[PDB]
Amino acid sequence: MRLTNQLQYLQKVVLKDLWKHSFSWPFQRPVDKLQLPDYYTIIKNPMDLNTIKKRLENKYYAKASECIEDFNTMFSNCYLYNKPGDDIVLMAQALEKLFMQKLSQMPQ
Repeated sequence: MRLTNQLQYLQKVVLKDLWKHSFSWPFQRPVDKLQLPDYYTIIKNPMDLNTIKKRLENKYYAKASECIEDFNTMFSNCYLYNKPGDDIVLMAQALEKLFMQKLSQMPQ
């Protein structure tokens, strides 16, 4: 179709941009007038931006590709266990477009 640089771009640029986006709150913990069904929709995804942020702070990833797998896990779980029209899905989709744009610009 260098490891420190990749991981540093993922932390300081990619994650930063998602973290600060206005739709990232369903993908963060804690969740801060939310209805209870919607609270469950958010928290039933076992991957979130917090987990990725901590792994990046604590040198958890041996490869940048392992970081990308966590991101995939997060988006994938959203799409799998919610319906295509759902708010959480459309929000995940906008974050995912931002993620893929920024990933595309990562130095190679």
